[PDB]
Amino acid sequence: KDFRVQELPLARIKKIMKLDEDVKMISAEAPVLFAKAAQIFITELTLRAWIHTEDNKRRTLQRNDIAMAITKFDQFDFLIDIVP
Amino acid sequence: IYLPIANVARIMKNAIPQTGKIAKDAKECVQECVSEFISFITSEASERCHQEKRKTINGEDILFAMSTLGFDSYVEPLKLYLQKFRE
Amino acid sequence: VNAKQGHRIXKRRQARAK
Ligand code: NA
Repeated sequence: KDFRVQELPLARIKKIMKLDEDVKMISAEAPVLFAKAAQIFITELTLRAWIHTEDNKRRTLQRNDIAMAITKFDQFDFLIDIVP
Repeated sequence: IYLPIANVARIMKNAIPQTGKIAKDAKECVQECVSEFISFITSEASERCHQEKRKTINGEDILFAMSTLGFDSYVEPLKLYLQKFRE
Repeated sequence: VNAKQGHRIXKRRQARAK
């Protein structure tokens, strides 16, 4: 539940945040928030990909199910470059 | 750099029905997506902090960046997870 | 394109190329 989320490595999240050219200091709170955000994001992304998995009559979720979902949901537009 | 794929797989499998299956290539892809989710929020929060010559990205910055970029629905759950966490 | 995201997406493209 939330405990699944507690298992997410905060250091890994801090390291990603620190790739950003304008980030020196980061509050402790930030990676924690991202940990949970990561969970909500992944869940909705996959639910939405799953729709396309099933429309295609498969029980296996594939990179193109993700790609279709990114295009049908305006909230996933920032992913356009990630999943061509 | 990315979150462990084991972690990502377990969240994805909770999302789908028991019966279902996830191809490794779909897990690697969600891996990449998550890193980009983080960088994209961070980038927004960070550009804001620089404009007001602020040297730390705080949790409020992130939460406001989400709101602004159309992840407003994430805000109450994140806040509550924070409360709960450091309660 | 999501109007809320658009400007941030254009910037991020610049950041990733670098
Ligand atoms: Na769109």
